[PDB]
Amino acid sequence: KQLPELIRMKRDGGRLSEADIRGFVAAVVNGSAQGAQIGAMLMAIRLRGMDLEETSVLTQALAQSGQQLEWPEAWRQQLVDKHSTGGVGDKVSLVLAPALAACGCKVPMISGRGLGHTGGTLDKLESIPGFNVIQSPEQMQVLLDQAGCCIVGQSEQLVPADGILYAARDVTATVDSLPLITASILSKKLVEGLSALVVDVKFGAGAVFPNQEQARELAKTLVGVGASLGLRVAAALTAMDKPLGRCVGHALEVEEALLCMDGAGPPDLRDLVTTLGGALLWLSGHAGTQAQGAARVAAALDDGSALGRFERMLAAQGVDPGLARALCSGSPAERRQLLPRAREQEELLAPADGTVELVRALPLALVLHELGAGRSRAGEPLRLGVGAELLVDVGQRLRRGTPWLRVHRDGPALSGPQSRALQEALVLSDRAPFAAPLPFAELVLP
Amino acid sequence: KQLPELIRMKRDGGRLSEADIRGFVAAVVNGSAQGAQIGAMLMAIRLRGMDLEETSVLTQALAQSGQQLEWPEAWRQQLVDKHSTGGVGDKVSLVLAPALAACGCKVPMISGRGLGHTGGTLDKLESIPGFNVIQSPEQMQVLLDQAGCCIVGQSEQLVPADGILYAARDVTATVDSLPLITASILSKKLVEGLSALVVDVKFGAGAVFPNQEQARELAKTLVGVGASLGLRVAAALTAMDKPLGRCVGHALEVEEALLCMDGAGPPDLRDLVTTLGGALLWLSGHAGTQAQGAARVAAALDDGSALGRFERMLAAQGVDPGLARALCSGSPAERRQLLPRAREQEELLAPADGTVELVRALPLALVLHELGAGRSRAGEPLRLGVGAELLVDVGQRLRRGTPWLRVHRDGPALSGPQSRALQEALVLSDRAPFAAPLPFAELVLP
Ligand SMILES: Cc1c[nH]c(=O)[nH]c1=O
Ligand SMILES: Cc1c[nH]c(=O)[nH]c1=O
Repeated sequence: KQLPELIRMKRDGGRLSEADIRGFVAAVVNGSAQGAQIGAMLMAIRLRGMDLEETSVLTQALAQSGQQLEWPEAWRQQLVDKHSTGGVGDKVSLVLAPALAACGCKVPMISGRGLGHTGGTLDKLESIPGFNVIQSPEQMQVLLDQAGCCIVGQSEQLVPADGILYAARDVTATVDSLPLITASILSKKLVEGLSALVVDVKFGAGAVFPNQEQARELAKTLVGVGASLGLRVAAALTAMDKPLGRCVGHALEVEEALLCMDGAGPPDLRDLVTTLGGALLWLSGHAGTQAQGAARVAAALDDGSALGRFERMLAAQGVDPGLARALCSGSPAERRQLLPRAREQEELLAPADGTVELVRALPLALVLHELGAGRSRAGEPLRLGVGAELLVDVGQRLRRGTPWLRVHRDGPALSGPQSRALQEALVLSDRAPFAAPLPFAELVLP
Repeated sequence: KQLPELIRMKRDGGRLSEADIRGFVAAVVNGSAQGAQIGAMLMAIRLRGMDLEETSVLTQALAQSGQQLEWPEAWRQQLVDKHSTGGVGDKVSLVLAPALAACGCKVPMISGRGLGHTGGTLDKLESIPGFNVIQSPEQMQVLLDQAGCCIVGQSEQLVPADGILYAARDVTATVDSLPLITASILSKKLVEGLSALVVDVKFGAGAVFPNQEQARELAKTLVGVGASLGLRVAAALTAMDKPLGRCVGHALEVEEALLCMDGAGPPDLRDLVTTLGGALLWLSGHAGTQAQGAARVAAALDDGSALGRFERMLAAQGVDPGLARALCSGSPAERRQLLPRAREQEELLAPADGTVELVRALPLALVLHELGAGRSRAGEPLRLGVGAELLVDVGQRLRRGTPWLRVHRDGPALSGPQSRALQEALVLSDRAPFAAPLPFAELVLP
């Protein structure tokens, strides 16, 4: 079947055969599938869905569209990874990859760019001058040899079909598809040759699933399809009454990740890194319990070894050694200097007295997207200095006129609608001040 | 709003504002809308639909995406056109444009290429060496001055937004959309500045919507939106289960068109040319009744004047004068020599005794599409010599082993599936032989 008939089948709510799916994926890889045919297929899938068998075949076809990664036998047990479905201000991966390398693991992370109103690890890393996200299978061997970790993107050799579709999904309103997400995440992790995978599936607005049960179905699908494809997968269901940490953006999130690797940073960020890291170390058999693993990851954050591994990864992936060292050993203020900065800053002030009940992630994601932190079309460059910093904690009592959000923007102003959208993100109440709740994190186990 | 937001709105079954539609159309024209975004919007519209107001605004936006055609005042009443929704083997337009010119009309026809499994007039004309379908607004003045007619394609000056979307729709299973068809047809006809339009909508196997109710609704929509936009439109709903005439393809359909302008050819082809031409002459006030108009058109087919006008149109649009003359004044055998020929021919024979009840148009269209008469991707060149000739009439009694279909192919030989698909197109029965019924033709008015 040529492309037009395959689209028509799915458009009508028909099931696509193994041959059909593999044919479409082949056409995507070789360029036969034109843009409009990719967008129409994606939308057909988004509106008409796929059953488990279709989803499973799509995952295999995307994985097999490039090369499978092979590693020394001695590494087989050390190979672990973590993936997120997406979360606003989630920079766990920047910290967790080098922290796990410091715990004697190997992390061959194939990651992703932005997707809808959620930022991607690859875009965050590109705020570091010279960082190269495109790395060959053999170069990835060297990186894992040098730093014990790497964070790379899809390319012509690695899951090229996911790269194409992901880039198109971002900008065509086809991100929030269960079969597409499953195939996208799992294809990348399948080619990595892992002993264990943890996938962090978050819910609550901002997220791909504003609802716990919805997200639960995705978590169970990821684990079920994962297992049927030979991979040891666990999911973590996570929720928050705020963005993760204080920084949303790209350069800003690198900065906060560096804070965490200093043994500092916000507690929620550290809690999630240690929780997910420890889950992984337990899952791969490197820790007796999740709690033992979490303490092991925490220790790596505290003794400079995670930071050390991160510096090695940066230099190994194209960052100038002098800059990588200057960035990692530098103070917060020196780091700000080395990374892209937005030309302008403004602070939003608290309209009244109140306890911060919540900082809504979604309105913040949407406004930052429009300011250059997201894409309206594929391949569009980002403004990596753009972002926002939360200046208050959830549960904190604050006075009126106290700054709660600093926005970093390249233009002269927030538009009225975006100024208003950001103001409505701040939820205040009469309640007594309380400790910032640590992220919800329930495991879905193999 | 930006495109992913526009696509998302339509994806969710939401209504797009006038501003939204115009923004999307603008983005298509200037290149801002990438292929994938065009495909996703088209599939969203295909699956979720548009209301009459949306459809009307989309028609206006496509019309206004290029130049409006202006003509001498003296031509205002002479300006007429006919458009089809599609029909396998429908070459009425190749004949009717010059025939109407011969009846003292002006026909500034903006037409189209192939669309799904149905061939387009512009691809048929391109089997004539040197024929240029791209003609500027001022060049069109010259053509109408020289031949009284022209057949041109969408370009950067003429309905560019339709050209883009039409080319995508062809290959993304988004052809059979009521709002997309209405907006596509009417936008082209609106810019021509016509005094009267006839749109030929078919139902039955040969049609875009074989279901009669779908076709009637499309006819009423075209007329209703047309009228509301200032255009005098009529529709002809014609049932047709078999291809029109005997030839399906491109070079082959030019050849059969030339037979009709010879005063010859098959009765169904001539009947439809005279029926639709006379409807038009009546509608524009050039004939007292449809029957008086049809006799007028028939006379132009009989005295060589339609053929004369067609030769002028060919030469004016780039065809070498010596070739145009040699083609028009030439015998059927000489014409075959001048136009592309497939390398190979094979005939399918009658499996038994029987009266031909029917030759199913759809299986024929689908097989010829696969042999190079159609596109699996936009901008793909066609094999213009490929096609098929019906060697029998419907209603004709035939013996077993008598050739009923001649297939002109460039590749190796018909496969098992396509050979079988063509054989099932021939419907035979025990009935007494009967006269080939002439096209059903019901006229829809505002
Ligand atoms: C939602 C999502 C997150 N991460 C991925 O790699 N793919 C996806 O589709
Ligand atoms: C079906 C169809 C026929 N002709 C056109 O110009 N557009 C269409 O969408």
